[PDB]
Amino acid sequence: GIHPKLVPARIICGCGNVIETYSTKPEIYVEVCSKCHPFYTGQQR
Amino acid sequence: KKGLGSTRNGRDSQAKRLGVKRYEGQVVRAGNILVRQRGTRFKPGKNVGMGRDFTLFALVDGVVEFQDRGRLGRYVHVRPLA
Amino acid sequence: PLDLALKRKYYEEVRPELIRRFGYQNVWEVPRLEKVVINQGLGEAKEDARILEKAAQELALITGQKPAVTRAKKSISNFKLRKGMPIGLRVTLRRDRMWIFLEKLLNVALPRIRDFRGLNPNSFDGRGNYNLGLREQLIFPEITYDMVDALRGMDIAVVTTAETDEEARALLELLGFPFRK
Amino acid sequence: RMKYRKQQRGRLKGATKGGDYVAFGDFGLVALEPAWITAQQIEAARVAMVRHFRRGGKIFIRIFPDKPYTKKPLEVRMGKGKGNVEGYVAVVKPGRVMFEVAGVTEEQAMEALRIAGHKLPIKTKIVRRDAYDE
Amino acid sequence: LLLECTECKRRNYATEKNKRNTPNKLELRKYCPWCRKHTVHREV
Amino acid sequence: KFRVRNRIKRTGRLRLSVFRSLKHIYAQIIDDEKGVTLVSASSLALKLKGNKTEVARQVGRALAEKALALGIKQVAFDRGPYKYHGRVKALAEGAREG
RNA sequence: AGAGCACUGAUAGGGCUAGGGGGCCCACCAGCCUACCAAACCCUGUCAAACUCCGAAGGGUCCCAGGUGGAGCCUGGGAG
RNA sequence: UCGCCUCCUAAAAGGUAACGGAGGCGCCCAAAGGUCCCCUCAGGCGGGACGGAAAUCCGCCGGAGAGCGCAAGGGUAGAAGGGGGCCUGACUGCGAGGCCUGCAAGCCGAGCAGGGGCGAAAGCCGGGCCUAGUGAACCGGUGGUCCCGUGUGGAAGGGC
RNA sequence: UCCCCCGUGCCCAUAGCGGCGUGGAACCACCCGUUCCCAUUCCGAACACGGAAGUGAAACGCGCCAGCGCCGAUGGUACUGGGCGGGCGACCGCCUGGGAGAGUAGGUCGGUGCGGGGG
Ligand SMILES: [Mg+2]
Ligand SMILES: [Mg+2]
Ligand SMILES: [Mg+2]
Ligand SMILES: [Mg+2]
Ligand SMILES: [Mg+2]
Ligand SMILES: [Mg+2]
Ligand SMILES: [Mg+2]
Ligand SMILES: [Mg+2]
Ligand SMILES: [Mg+2]
Repeated sequence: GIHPKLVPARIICGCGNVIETYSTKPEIYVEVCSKCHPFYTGQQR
Repeated sequence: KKGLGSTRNGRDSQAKRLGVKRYEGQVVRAGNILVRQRGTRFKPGKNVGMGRDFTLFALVDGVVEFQDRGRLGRYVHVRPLA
Repeated sequence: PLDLALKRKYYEEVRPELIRRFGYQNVWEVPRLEKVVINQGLGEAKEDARILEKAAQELALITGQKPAVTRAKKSISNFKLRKGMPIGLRVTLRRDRMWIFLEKLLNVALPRIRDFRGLNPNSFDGRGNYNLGLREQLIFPEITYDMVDALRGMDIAVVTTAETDEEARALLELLGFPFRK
Repeated sequence: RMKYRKQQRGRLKGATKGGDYVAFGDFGLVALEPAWITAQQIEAARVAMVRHFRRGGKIFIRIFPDKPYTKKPLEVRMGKGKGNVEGYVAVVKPGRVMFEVAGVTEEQAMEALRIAGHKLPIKTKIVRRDAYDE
Repeated sequence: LLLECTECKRRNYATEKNKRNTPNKLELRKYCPWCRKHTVHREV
Repeated sequence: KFRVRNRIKRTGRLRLSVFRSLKHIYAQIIDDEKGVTLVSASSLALKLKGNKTEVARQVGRALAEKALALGIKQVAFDRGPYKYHGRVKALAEGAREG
């Protein structure tokens, strides 16, 4: 290795969820679901 | 009539005898030198060679020749044999 | 490991819709993605010591792999660049490592951008090298706050197998690259 | 200019290559024998042309003083004359097309070049044109 | 800056130079002598 | 790019220029001065199998068999752009061993 | 030597064009014309001891052949 | 100004003078030394958070216009240029043959033995890309040495 | 003996640049994966191993063009040995040998030897 690997799990999208993960820190919540449709997604104004 | 004195432009350096020593078609012995020069203008070929100062010296007894590798430079060789 | 979201969404969708629009003869003509490169326009923290290196222990959180420092040659004295041995943090990432960041680019590291209209539709160099600029960095989800200090922006280039100026612009349009039209 | 300082001389050997042909112009001036034309007869020959016809024509000087003069001031012998006390000169050999102009007939231009031809130490011969273009 | 080196468990010398200010304050390297054959040389 | 082609050309002759491709490995013993090839050992041009490393080790044993009846003994390697590591070692390491 | 502008620098005219000069948009801070000064680049025509993409007549050296000339070589005495 | 280095004057072998025209040296490098391996510039165009004509990046063009410590010239990416590793051959004893040249010098150098470094091996290594960075001889200090050492034995001094 | 492909060597741009078509049977490259040898001042980018899902797009070799680039005569000229003449002057002229430079027509998108594989 020599650096932390790629432990996946869930990145807690704020909306509902996305799995995806790897990166580093597993159980990462993120506030805006960000894709997930929270704004600019299918247009919404 | 009393004027000024001096400049800065009389220095020079003394000669270095820069030349081709033996020429093409000259019998040369062993060790002789063939090219005293600045850099790699003529490059060492068959049975030639150089140390330090780009000095083409015959490794072995023979005849000296020139061939022109256009691109690859100018090459002084040695035809040992006879 | 070898299978991920936009990983699938690449082959399983993006390539085809690219060909019915345009029209490709061979297979190795589709704009697939070859390399993603990251460059830190630093120069600042060059001065002191307590901070300059910490611009690296984090850029392994966005790609799993540690980054790389680089320097210069020319002698510009306009700011303490004597002779030439300064700062230049960069990183490059391929395979899955080039995918997760993408999977984390247009999905979590997006909404929290000041005046987020999308992405630049004018910043095109013809050959598939669209460019942007990342001022803030907390938009990366891992880049929190509880272990940071201040601003450390950077800009990232993108490399394609594309041909035309309009080409990759379309490739972008299906991976998640909104513009302003 | 920028150049660098001063320069040796150069014996005007073969009255030749210092030579041309009436290019962009109607009539022109020629050199019968060589000299070192200076950056002070040129202008003197130039303005002498303009003054013949106010509001008109275009004079095409084709020589330039890119040469240093060198004179010492009353002293003895040491070093090399900084000189330039008259400035710069232009290496002129025969056959060279000194000037050439355009913009009028000949009765209004057989003289403008006849005049300025008197501002030169060397004999001159006005060139009509002769479409011998190479 | 002048310098010369002697060998270990036997004093005998050779020739070279050090530079001091360029942090090089110790100087010991291997070398070939004319008595015995090949060993560690010092300084002083 | 190549250098060591020149590096040997300084010393003696008998270029053993090895070509390695992704599934193929060809090894000659070519002499300059006269500028002519000799033992043209190969495998994808011979008939040997296809396991790469442990296949070069045998073509390496071919030149030995083939050359030692031609008046040959003088090693004079010619690494290409490659790096004396895997197949090039096995190709080699059988040579003098052959 | 000569000649040439492909490197080093120098130069007249024209051209298109980075910058600035006049004049509006009179100011988001950019823009267009221009008998204006100006480099990048091109054509026209050039300058050079310390420029050469080229290049002589001649010059030096080895081989062969003519060449016996107060030629040439070696050793030593003597000088000027 | 006096010694040494680079270009022209130097009239195409060498060399050439002038209180001619222009510039440098009296340093330096334990890595700037050797071996094995990886890589190849300046500049330009166009995109790129800083900065901004010029900061690290990226795509294209880019044959040498960059770099090679310092003046200049020759040379050179088909490396002598930029990184890494292992090393001390900036060894000892010799040294054919030669450039230059009045003497003294200065300079290049294959080949062998003792021993070693690098590399799988071919091979290379007797300092540095080179051309400047230096001082006959006399006198004296320091360390070794089968040496000489005054009637003899030590010693004193000398010698290599 | 010839043609294609591969390794390579010479003559050194009548090989180069750019564009255009072809080539995938074998050839070689792209390409799959980094478990082991090896490795990146991050990274299988490159070096490297294991290999058959895909392809000739890239890169590469082969044929056409002549825009750039290069090669380039004959002719004549500058110049110059050597002998000679004219002007005080800057310079010029004659004869016998040598003979350029650039510019013209023209040529050019290479030629060739060895081995190996496939025709
Ligand atoms: Mg020499
Ligand atoms: Mg030690
Ligand atoms: Mg001893
Ligand atoms: Mg030892
Ligand atoms: Mg001349
Ligand atoms: Mg005879
Ligand atoms: Mg070195
Ligand atoms: Mg350099
Ligand atoms: Mg058939």
